[PDB]
Amino acid sequence: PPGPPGPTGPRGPPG
Amino acid sequence: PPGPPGPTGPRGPPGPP
Amino acid sequence: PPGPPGPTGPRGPPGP
Amino acid sequence: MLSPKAATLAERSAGLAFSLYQAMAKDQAVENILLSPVVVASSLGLVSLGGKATTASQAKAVLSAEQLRDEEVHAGLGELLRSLSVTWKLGSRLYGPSSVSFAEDFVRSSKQHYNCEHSKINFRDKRSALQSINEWAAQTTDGKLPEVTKDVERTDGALLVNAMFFKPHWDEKFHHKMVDNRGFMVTRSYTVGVTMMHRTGLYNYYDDEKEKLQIVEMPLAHKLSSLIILMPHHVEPLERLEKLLTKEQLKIWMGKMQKKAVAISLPKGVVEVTHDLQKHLAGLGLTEAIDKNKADLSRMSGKKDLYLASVFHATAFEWDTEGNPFDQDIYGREELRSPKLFYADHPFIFLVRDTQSGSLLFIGRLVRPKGDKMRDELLE
Amino acid sequence: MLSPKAATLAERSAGLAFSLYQAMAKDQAVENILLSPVVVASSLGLVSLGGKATTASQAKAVLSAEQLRDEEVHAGLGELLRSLSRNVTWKLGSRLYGPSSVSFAEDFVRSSKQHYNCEHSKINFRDKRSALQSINEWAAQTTDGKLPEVTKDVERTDGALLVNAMFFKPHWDEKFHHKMVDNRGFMVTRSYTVGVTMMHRTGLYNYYDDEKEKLQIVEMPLAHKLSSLIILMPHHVEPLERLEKLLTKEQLKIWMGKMQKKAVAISLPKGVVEVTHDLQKHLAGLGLTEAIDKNKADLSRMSGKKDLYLASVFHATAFEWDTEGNPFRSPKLFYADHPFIFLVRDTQSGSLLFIGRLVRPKGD
Repeated sequence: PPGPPGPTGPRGPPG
Repeated sequence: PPGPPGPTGPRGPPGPP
Repeated sequence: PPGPPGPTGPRGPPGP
Repeated sequence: MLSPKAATLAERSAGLAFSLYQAMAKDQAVENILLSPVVVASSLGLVSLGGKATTASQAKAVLSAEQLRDEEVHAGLGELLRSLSVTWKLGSRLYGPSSVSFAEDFVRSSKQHYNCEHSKINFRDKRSALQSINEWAAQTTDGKLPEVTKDVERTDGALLVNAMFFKPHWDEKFHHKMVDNRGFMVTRSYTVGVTMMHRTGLYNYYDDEKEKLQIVEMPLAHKLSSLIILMPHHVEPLERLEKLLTKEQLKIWMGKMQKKAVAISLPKGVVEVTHDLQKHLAGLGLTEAIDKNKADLSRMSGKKDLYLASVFHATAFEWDTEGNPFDQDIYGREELRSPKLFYADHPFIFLVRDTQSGSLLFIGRLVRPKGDKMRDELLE
Repeated sequence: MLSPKAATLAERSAGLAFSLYQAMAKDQAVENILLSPVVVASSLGLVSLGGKATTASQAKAVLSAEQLRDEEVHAGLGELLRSLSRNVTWKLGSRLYGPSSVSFAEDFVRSSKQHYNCEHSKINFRDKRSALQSINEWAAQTTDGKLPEVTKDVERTDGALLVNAMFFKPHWDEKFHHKMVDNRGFMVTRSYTVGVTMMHRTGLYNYYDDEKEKLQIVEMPLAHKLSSLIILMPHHVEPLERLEKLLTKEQLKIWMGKMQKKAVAISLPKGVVEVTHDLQKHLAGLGLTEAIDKNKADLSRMSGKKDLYLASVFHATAFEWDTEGNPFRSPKLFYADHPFIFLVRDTQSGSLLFIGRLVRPKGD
């Protein structure tokens, strides 16, 4: 079976 | 053989204003 | 056996 | 195997594809784009086959086949269409008013070279006319494209309808269970809920940190063709990237690509697009064929009053997990360790290219997939 | 299941937790907060047990158990402490430290052990390094080294010290994958980022997003759904003050009723958070003024000495965030890379096991 979905990506840069 | 690597993780949260 | 966890997601969008 | 004339017309159709894609991409009313260069070219062939003088010569000029003779254009386009018969369904039908009777010689030639069907329709019974067109398209695509248009504006001329279904069959399939729900960012303020399919594999990839874009090559079944996807790093209108998209720049990017471990995430489902190429082809030089007063489609029927009302290019393009199987030891090989991300959760451009000839099978863009608007809880 | 008397005291311990959390959150010197309501309540119970007249009655009043009988208070808190002792790691120790000269009353020693599992120790505060070593070694043994140090200094050396040493490690009902751990930046402030280890998981969780109040709330069930860890966090990085103004027993009840099981992508800092509070000044501010003052204190039931007063109430906790737990629509993000409030609630009684906040994790 496939693995779990990966971790959430890092926070975006400021505007 | 083991299963495939899982899906890409969700996109990160937005940056500060 | 189950697969490894998937890749880390892409970086979030910039703020407003 | 392609003849030298068919090989030449493959070049002219691809050139026209970039030309038509660019014209439509400039039109603010156009969201998604789905064009089949050969099918678009065949429509001009039909105008060149059914028209006389300036109506016919303009069609040849739009195709850039001015130096080529009528015979090599029809036989060459006919060969190209036959060569594409990855699951693919195509239908071509010419709809004329009930009053008109198509010329016997034209019917013979359009069926011979373009596999064109001919139908007389009474446009006065609007609901019945639309039902007939939609049922024809539905059967052609086995229900994958159930509707062409909800309205026919021009009811006094000829309608050319092209109904298509295309489903890329990957050289390395996605696992059928590697499918989940994600948010697709149409804009930074507009998110639509989509189904996404995922796969980590070895792919030809290039990341331009200067032009802020990514490009991936996804080989199709038996490496006979490939699907190339172009995407900006950030969620932005495709305009900037479309300015860079030329036959020469694509050649530059493709030479810079290297086989790397790539984690691909693509929207899964059918994308249904109907274009009326009429105004776009007119803008490219087909002005006479579309104007009731100037049109000369005398070879088509025998009446000067007959003009080209519409050129419907209706496509159902399916993104699915299905493809050829691969050896599972690929993942035990550290080649696939820390992959590059190709996370298609925002607008992208795609092309389907024949690996051998270089001929363009498809050119398009996914701007707005089908799905319901979400609320990005964290949006400010 | 809790008796009616323990059930009533459970309400009052949780009420006191909110009151104490708020008082400490107002104190600008306080960064992270880690409070065990029952343990805090028990400390007041000990003051009522070892004290007479106004010293004892003030303790009962701070607890809001004025209507109750001394015995009912002691037996009900005792039952509460015992009830919170299942598949989750929890270590608790309570020790009363008095000067070498003083000898604790035999009857008090019996009752404090019976209801509060309180240990008694005579210490010579004059040998500062030895005294601190004794307290720290006791706390380490109690927590199996997870809390190696309580305090680096004892200010008041003439009174009794109450030390509560704890170790708590939430064991998830649905574990995090052991490999879904990486390095991220934790935003202490919009200008200050600390490097932390983060653990990640996508699953079905009770969740609520208040678009108006710009906050998110998630419920993370613990092993066998016997308790849950609730996390409250503003959408973006901001001081917790605004959110703390909203944090009441009533508002928490509102938020929890609005929660729905949704797909949530959780990212939490991974590691041990060590917090030592001296609740002395805070309990005094809540109404325990007499036990804290050398002149007014009446702890005659405790030893037989009027001079004896409550010098400190050390509430020392090591709280561990780890991947370990039981094996198991477009997700909402619960990305805890900035300060948040958390509560550990027994799913059955509603009793608060913990109330705290993570403002500054350990890292560079």
